Amino acid sequence: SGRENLYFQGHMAAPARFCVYYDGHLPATRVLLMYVRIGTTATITARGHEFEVEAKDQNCKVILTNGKQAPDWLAAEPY
Repeated sequence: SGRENLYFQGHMAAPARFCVYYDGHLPATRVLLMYVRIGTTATITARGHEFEVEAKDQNCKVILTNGKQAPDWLAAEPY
């Protein structure tokens, strides 16, 4: 916009505040695992595996603490 001196302010704090993890990607068959607070890490335990995940994004893009991406069967929906 050229020199339009808008005072920048990202006034939002995400519409999602939790993430709902499920076992399965299919919207009917996906089994509720647990809710995770966006802004924190959580250990999901499924299939005998522990997944330390970080709910970092409002899209509930699940990235694990070592930089791993989540299994395809591990679903997360923005809550």
